[PDB]
Amino acid sequence: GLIVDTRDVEERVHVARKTKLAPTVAHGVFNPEFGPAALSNKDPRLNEGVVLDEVIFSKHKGDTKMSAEDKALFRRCAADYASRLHSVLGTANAPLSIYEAIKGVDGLDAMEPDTAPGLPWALQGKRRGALIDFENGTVGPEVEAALKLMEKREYKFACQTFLKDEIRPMEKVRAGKTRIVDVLPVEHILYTRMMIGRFCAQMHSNNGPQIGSAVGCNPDVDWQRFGTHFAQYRNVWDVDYSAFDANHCSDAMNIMFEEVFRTEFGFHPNAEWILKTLVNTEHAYENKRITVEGGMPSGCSATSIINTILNNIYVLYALRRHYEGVELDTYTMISYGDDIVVASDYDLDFEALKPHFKSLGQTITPADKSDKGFVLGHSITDVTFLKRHFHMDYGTGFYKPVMASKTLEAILSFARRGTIQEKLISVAGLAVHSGPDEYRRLFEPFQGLFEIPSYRSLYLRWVNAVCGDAAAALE
RNA sequence: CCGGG
RNA sequence: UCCCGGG
Repeated sequence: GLIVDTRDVEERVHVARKTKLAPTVAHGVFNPEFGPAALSNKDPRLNEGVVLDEVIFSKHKGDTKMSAEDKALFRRCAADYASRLHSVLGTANAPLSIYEAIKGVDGLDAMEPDTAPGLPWALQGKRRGALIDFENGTVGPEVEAALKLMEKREYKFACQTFLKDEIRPMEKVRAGKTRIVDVLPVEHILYTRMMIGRFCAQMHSNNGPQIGSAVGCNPDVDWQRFGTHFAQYRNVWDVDYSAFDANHCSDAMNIMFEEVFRTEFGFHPNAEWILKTLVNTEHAYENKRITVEGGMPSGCSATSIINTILNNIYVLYALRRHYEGVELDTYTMISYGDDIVVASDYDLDFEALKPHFKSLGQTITPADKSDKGFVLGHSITDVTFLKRHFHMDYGTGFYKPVMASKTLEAILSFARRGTIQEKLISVAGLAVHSGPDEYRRLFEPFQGLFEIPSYRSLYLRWVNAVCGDAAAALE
C-alpha cells in the first residue's frame, strides 16, 4: 500500500524485542542456515547500519491505480469467480449470531480466547477475556458499544503492529526482513466473523480446485485429491508473488468486495462495509502512526480467504487481459492466500502475463530461482504448495506431502521453553512422508532424550487417514 | 502446543 | 494476529 502520513505520536506501543525461540540439541547437529527473526533494532546478528523500523514498512511501495477499462475487466472477473463461488457454496450467508461468531460453527473454529485484543484495549492494559466471555459466547459493554458503531457504519480503528517471532532464513534475518502482523481489534474480528463467518465455513468445507481454494484442507489426506487432479494437465505452474498482501491495490480490493459480498448473494449490507474498512488503515508501531492506502492487513479475520479470492480473480484477469476467449474452464488452480498452483492443457505463457499482473501492482516470478523465466511442461511432482512437494508413496500408491529435509531441520533446531516434546510429536507427523531413513536421521539428535513416535505407527495412522479402506487390505 | 498461509 | 490442519 501507499503510505500517506507518518506523524509521530504521544502514546507508545512497545513490541516484544527478544525471541522465545531457543536452539535445541538438533541445532548443534544440523547447523541450519535459519534462525529467529530480528526483533530488536540493535540485534548483533543484523547487518551493521541497517535500522529495523525502516525495512519493516518498505513493502509499502504504493497503491497501483487501475484504468476504467482494467477495472471493468476486473469487475467482470470478480463477478465471474463470484458466480462460480456462490454456485458451489449456496447463498445462505446471513449474519452469524454473537454466540456463533465467538464459538465457531461446523467448518469455522472458535475465536482464540487469550490472543492479543488490539487497540485501543492494549493501551489500557486489558485482555480479551475482560472484553468477551468465550465460554458463554457473550460480550461486555465496550464491545457491544463498538458493535453498535459498526451497525451504523461509524466505527473507526487502528491496527497494532507486532513483529513476527518465527524462524526465518538467515539472509532475511541479517537483511532485517522480519514479517509483521497487523492485529485488528477483537470486536472487528468478531463482527467480520458475524458478517461473513458462514461463507468462510462453507469455503473451508468446500475446499478444492473447483472454488480454487485449499483453505481448510488437510495435506495428509488432501494431497491425494489435489495431486490426482493436477496430474491430468499437460502444464503446471508454481507462481511466487512479491509481498502479495501489501500490494493488493485499493481498486482491486474494493471491486472484489463489491462483487463477492453482495446482498443478492445473502450477505448483510455491512459485509461489504466491514471488509472495505481494510483498505485505508492506520497502523500503530511504538511512537509512530502510519496511515496506509491499499494492501491487506495480515492478521484480520478471513485474511487467508480474502487473499485466496484475490489470487483467483488475478489469474483470470491476467489471462483475459493477454488472451482472448478465456473462461474459468480454460485452466484450473488452487491457492492458499498468496500460495498458488495453476494448471492447463493450453500452453499459457506466464512470462507474458508478468506485465498484466503488474497492472494490479503484483510481481510474479517462478517458484524455482534458476531458469530466468517461466517454463512449460512442468508437472505436479515438480511444484511446492504449502511448503510441500507432491511425491507418490510407493507403499500405497497415493500422493503424500513431503517437506524439504532442510526445512524440517530448521523447524526441529528451534523451540520455545518446555514445548520440545510436544513439537517433536507434531513435527513427526510432517517428517513421516520423508520416508524411514530420513525420518530416523531427522530425530536422531533427540534419541535417549525425548519420546519419538515410531515411523511405522505414523505410517499406519496416515494410511488410515487417507481414505481408510486402503488400510483394510489385510493380506 | 506445533506446522502452513 | 488471523484463519487452516494436526495433537
